[PDB]
Amino acid sequence: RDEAGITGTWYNQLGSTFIVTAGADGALTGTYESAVGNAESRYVLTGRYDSAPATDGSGTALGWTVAWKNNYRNAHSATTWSGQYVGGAQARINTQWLLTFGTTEANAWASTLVGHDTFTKV
Amino acid sequence: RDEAGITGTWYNQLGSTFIVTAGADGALTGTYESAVGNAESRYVLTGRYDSAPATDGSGTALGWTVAWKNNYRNAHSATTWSGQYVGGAQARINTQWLLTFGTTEANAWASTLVGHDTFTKV
Amino acid sequence: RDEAGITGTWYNQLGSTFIVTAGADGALTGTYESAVGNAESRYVLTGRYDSAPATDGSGTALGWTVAWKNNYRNAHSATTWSGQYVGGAQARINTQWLLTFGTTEANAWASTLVGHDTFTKV
Amino acid sequence: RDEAGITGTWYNQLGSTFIVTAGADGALTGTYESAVGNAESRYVLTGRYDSAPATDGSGTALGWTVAWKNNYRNAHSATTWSGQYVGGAQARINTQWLLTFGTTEANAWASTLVGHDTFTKV
Repeated sequence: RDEAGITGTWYNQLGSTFIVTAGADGALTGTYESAVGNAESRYVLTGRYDSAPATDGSGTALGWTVAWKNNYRNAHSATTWSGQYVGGAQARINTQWLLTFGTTEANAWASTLVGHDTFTKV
Repeated sequence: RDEAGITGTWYNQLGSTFIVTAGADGALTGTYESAVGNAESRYVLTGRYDSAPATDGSGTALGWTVAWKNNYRNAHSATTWSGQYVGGAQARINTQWLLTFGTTEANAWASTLVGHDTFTKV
Repeated sequence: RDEAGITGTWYNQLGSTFIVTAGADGALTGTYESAVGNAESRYVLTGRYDSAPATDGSGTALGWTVAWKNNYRNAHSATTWSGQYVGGAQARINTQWLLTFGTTEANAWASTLVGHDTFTKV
Repeated sequence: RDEAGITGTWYNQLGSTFIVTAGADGALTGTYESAVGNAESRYVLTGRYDSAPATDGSGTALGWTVAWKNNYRNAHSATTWSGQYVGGAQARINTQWLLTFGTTEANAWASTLVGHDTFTKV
């Protein structure tokens, strides 16, 4: 239902770029490029979305993951975003995210950052 | 590096079952079956992991997503887990998760649950 | 240091109102009135802030809690906000929050909502 | 209702110590000593709890904050815990927490850690 609405290039408030294709079957595949952190260039992402969302004005739930390893750098971390796609003139993906770093067991208390990203098509 | 350690069947403290294959390239693919919530049977999951983790005793960062739609039910929601794989006699995936429900804009404040799951091989 | 900057009336993006006094000693006391949810009128809040923050342009860490019981209603829940005060012409408190509901042990997986609020003086 | 159950000394899985008094009116006051992180000795805490919880076996919602400044150290951070008290032979406070560090605006994306603590009386 939102396959066409989701597919494409999105940008967040940090200036990061998310390029995604939504599959008819609920798949999300693409690339992510972060404007911040221990990252450079594009990184693979994968995820899932609700391909048959409610028809009552609700958003479409979705999520995706990036492991922060590519040919340039390995940040020994992974971020997951969970959120919803809200269609309309000013389409948005509103997300919250969890960034986990690989740690030793003694530091595991301090292993996960939490934040929020809002993506637009502009 | 942890491709063999991750691949297989894992169980969390709720009695949910995660069946995953880790790809050499950082992919995670599989199925999830929740012991709780608006769910039945298996659901597709996808995700990513750090395929070249630090060699200093750190865990391996990873994450994955499930959209809660399959042939039996559609919960109009998606969960992402972010965490790390810790190998050894008692291997564990320690995760935190974010479950987003599709909502209207007025209810979007209340759209995301947060929790934590710990997965073992037993 | 930010005692005067914090003290006063703040409003978030939902239209909620936070009225706080910051003590020289790091205390926060006041009242919260939510524009949404199972709430009416004002509720007690308490919290803490860093009364000697870094002088390098960093924000001032702070947090506070509301238990959602007052003389009108009891929502059997509590929210904590964690964030930072950023002073300047357009002062802001940027927060993330965790709302826990009282649950049975079987439902405890689904006991905590996560979100984010941004408070301004206007 | 749980004023007597909450009041006292609690310990988490890291070996941290939380000493709290619960007031009839919903207040929590006390001290926290962390076994980990940029902390030493005791730090003031304050918080709130549901003083009239549901009678159907549900837990009692509660939260509290610590700003990580005392006479020994100032970590320019604050943690909030949100959770519930579950009474009975093996009483527990099950919490999730948000730790915010003071940051510059450029680093604010990376300002908040998320975790979970479970407190017992032993």
